[PDB]
Amino acid sequence: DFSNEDIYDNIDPDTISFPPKIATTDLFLPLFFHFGSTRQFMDKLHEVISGDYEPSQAEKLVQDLCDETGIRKNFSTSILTCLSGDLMVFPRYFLNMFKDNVNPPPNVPGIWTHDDDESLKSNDQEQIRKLVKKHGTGRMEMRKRFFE
Amino acid sequence: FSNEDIYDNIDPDTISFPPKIATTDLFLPLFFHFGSTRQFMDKLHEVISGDYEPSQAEKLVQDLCDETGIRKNFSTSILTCLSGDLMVFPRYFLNMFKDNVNPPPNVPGIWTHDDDESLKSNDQEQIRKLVKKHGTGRMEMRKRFFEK
Amino acid sequence: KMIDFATLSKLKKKYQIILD
Repeated sequence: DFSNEDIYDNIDPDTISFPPKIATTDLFLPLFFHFGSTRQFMDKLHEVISGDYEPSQAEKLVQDLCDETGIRKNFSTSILTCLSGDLMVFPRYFLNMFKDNVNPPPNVPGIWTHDDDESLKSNDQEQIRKLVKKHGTGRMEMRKRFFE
Repeated sequence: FSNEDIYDNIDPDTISFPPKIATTDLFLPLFFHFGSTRQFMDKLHEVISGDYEPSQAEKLVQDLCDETGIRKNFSTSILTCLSGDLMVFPRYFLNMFKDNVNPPPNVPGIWTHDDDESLKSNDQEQIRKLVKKHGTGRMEMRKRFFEK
Repeated sequence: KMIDFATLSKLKKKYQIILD
């Protein structure tokens, strides 16, 4: 139903001039710079990730994001890792990256940073309380399982 | 294999640190902490000098991550294209960094995708090609793996 | 000094990312 995380998903792409500055040729391919607007990119992205993938099909998804949305495969791969494999957080990753000119977006629920991962294994109760508030217990436990 | 020595004899001081090819989806911040390419290679030689029995793949990659800054999944695919031959491990990096390419496309012992895709050829010419590149010995061994 | 290829070939599959 409702979630206060919706503010990370509902950024209006028309407010993001295209192509965004942060989108460099080491991250994206010619196809990407040929989109007409940020919204065109997002709709293609939504199409791709709403396709059907088995847990074992990271390789295909990454190939599909290269071919269809022009994201370089090594980048799509780092992203999936940041997202603990949660496909549905892909749009959020790009909207915030583009909006805030940062990569990865450092303050977004569901997007695990290097610092996030370091706090997770620090077993310093205060740092972990902050992670739980940022990502939630469900993502927290998933990430813990990500390190087993 | 002494005729291959040239592939190992690259001077690290000719490679400015950090190399451009050395990104964040492959190396961790311990890596960029090094003061020169030579400093990194020396730690690499030291790590892999350690006594690892054929069964200790896991501890190796962990020690690699821990001591040199090489991400653990990166070590894994390398050792995999090296047919698990640790001696060729420094050769991978020196050539990767020297020619800024991951993986190095023309280096004996370093099996590329196309090399692997060529193992499935009945073309006498294709087999000959692989023998000329990696050697009879590395060829026959790569088959066994491919046949499993 | 060679690492058993079995241990590697599966440590690879092990480190691959799983789609949620």
